[PDB]
Amino acid sequence: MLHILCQGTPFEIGYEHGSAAKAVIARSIDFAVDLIRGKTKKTDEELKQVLSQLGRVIEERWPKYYEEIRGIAKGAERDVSEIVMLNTRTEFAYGLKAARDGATTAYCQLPNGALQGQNWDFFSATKENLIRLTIRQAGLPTIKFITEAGIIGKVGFNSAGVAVNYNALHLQGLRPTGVPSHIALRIALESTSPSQAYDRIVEQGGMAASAFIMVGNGHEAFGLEFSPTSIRKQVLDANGRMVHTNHCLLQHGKNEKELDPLPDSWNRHQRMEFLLDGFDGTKQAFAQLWADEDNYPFSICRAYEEGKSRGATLFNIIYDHARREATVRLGRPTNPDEMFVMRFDEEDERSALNA
Repeated sequence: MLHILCQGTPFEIGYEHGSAAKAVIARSIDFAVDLIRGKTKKTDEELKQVLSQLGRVIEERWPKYYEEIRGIAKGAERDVSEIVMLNTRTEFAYGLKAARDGATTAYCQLPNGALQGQNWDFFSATKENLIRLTIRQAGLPTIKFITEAGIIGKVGFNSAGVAVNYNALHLQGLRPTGVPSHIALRIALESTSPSQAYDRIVEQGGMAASAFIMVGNGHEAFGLEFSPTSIRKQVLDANGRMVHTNHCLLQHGKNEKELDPLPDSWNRHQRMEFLLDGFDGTKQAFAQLWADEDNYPFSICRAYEEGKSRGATLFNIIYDHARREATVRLGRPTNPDEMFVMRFDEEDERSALNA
């Protein structure tokens, strides 16, 4: 997997990302455009105007992130609107049920160190577009995360021990001026604790669309299920565990409307809770949970099967909170394409201290 080290000003950070991942970003864009063009009544000219509006929101509200987005655009030799599109896919593609990703996520508090992880499931064509970034910003935690190339915030952890997971969620509502989900992910990745991540997401005063984010360290963790009109917090159960898939578990008002997750969202949730019931606590057993194939191909370790299942598990990440290490498996955990461990070095820590 391409690993890009980004440092300096927001623009310089974006430029390094765009330059180093130039060919990959071209593929990300072409795939995203194919995904949308196959489902909409609107012209490209109209859609470009929508992207212009979304870009202006980011420019006004989060200028540092917009500068990074401009940097990505310049380095990748693409239009700013194309990079905005990548970063607002959920919001931009609002109301296209075939365009949906999936996930299974879990946190377990344990006496020798908490474990947290997820599988992320989508079309296999995006797997080759997954990259990882190390971002150093003076006075902020250093961040290491896995993303589709061109996106500024996704799934990963930071030098302060904050680890973030993402699951698609399908509550109705779109607020074009609210915070985009991948912007919220970057906000969380820049925070020094889960408490701070919660506060800083709530500080934005409302979400643009619907998703679920889990934020955890060794000490505390929460999940957030949200729409533009609801932000509810999931907490550890009596067994010290959290499990989330792609449907609402929390008590949102009856005015909130869930838009048809797949039946397997429930099956995977029930299955993971069952597996955790018999889980012995070891890192080795934790890793194996993610390879579960009950209800294949719609299993926790999801498989492509033409005519049944369009997507597959494209990566797995496990955060070892005790050691501040993230183990990544590319592809399906049953037979990974590659495996590596991300760790922060003393230079990563020097940036975070502004030393």
